Amino acid sequence: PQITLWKRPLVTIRIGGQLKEALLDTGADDTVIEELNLPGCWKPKLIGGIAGFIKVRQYDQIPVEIAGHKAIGTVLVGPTPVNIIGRNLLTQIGATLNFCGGGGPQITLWKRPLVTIRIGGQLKEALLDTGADDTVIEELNLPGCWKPKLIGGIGGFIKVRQYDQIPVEIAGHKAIGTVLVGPTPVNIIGRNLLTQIGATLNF
Ligand SMILES: CCCC[C@@H](CN[C@@H](CCCC)C(=O)N[C@@H](CCC(N)=O)C(=O)N[C@@H](CCCNC(N)=[NH2+])C(N)=O)NC(=O)[C@@H](NC(=O)[C@@H](NC(C)=O)[C@@H](C)O)[C@@H](C)CC
Repeated sequence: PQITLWKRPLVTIRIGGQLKEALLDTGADDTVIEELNLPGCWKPKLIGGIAGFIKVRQYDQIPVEIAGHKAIGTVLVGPTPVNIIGRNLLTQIGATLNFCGGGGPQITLWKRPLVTIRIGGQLKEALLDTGADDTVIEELNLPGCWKPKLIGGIGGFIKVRQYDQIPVEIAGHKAIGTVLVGPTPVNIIGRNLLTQIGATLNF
C-alpha cells in the first residue's frame, strides 16, 4: 500500500497467532510489542526512547505478518506505550519513505532516516519519525513566545516548550508548523511536518 501520515500509520499484525494493532515507525530501530507470551526462548535487553530506558525481552526469528506481508525477525516484548513496527521488520516488507508521493527523494530504512533540516537560521540533522505525532528539536534558543507541554514515549515523559508557526525546511522542502523544544536525544521530524512535504510510506 501507499500510506499517508494525516493519521497515525496503524496497521493490523499477526504474531504468535494473535491479531494486534501496531504503528509503522521509521524512528524505531526495533519492533516492540506490549507484554504477551511468545513461544520460545528470550533474553533481557534495555532499549531507549524520547524519555529514558525500559527493560524488554528479546525474541529472535519470530514470524510476523504485517498487513498481509510476511516477516521473520526480532521482536522485543515489554511495557511499551504503543506497539511499534521498527526498521528491522519494515525493511523485510520493502517499506520506504517517499517525498511528494514518490516524485521526490526515496529513503530506505536499512539505517536511521537522518536528514538535514533548517530551523531558526540553523542547519541540524533530524530523524524522519512516522511514529511521532509532533516535531521535537534539541535545546535551541528560539526567540518568541511558547507554552509548556509534556510529551511521552519509551521511558516516560519529558517537558518541552511549544512554539507555533515555525518554518522548518526539510531536505530542501519548506514546511511551517509547531515545534517542540527540549532535551531529546535525537531531533525528530514528526507527522505534523511530514504531511506538509507529502511524505508517504510505501510497500
Ligand atoms: C513508543 C511511542 C510511539 C513511538 C515513538 C517513536 N520515537 C522514536 C524516537 C527516537 C529516539 C528519540 C523511538 O522511541 N525510537 C526507539 C524505539 C525503540 C527501539 N528499540 O527501536 C529507538 O529506536 N530506540 C533506539 C535508540 C538508542 C537508545 N540509546 C542507546 N542504545 N544508548 C534503541 N535501539 O533503543 N514516538 C514517540 O516517542 C513520540 N510520541 C508520540 O508520538 C505520542 N506518545 C505516545 C506515548 O504515544 C504522542 C501522543 O505524543 C514522541 C517523540 C513525542 C512526539
